[PDB]
Amino acid sequence: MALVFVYGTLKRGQPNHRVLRDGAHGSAAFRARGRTLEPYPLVIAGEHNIPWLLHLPGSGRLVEGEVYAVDERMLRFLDDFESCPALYQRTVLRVQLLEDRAPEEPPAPTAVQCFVYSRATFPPEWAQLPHHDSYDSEGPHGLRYNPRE
Ligand SMILES: O=C1CC[C@@H](C(=O)O)N1
Repeated sequence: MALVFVYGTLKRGQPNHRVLRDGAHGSAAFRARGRTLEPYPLVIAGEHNIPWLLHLPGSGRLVEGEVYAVDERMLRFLDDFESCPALYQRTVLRVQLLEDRAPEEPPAPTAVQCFVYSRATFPPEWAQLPHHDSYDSEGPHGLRYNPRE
């Protein structure tokens, strides 16, 4: 099993969230709301308006997302769902846990290591596209995700 930080179309309310809940693919259980500890550029790019976490830590913005506990069946599914390693790569990062209420002695941990689907090789100009802190297909940019061909 592993923890995966999702920031794009897999989040609750987003167009591919269903694939986490299709038990043919294994299990995924929501653990927490999170925010990356380091900033990355998160951009909407290409004809399908897909979101890409560019692997440029230390630039961009802190990225909001959701932490899921997944089994190995679900992780293998997701790796193929994301066309890894050719398109995205599964890398690791640390995420700040966001609680419903601000914070006891000893205090609760506030970070966790997760896998994430990031992209290392891209048209360089993508790095100058608008940077997002929270992706929404139906967000104010108007660039709706569309898997059509
Ligand atoms: O659309 C996307 C980007 C990577 C994955 C996610 O939600 O994290 N799906």
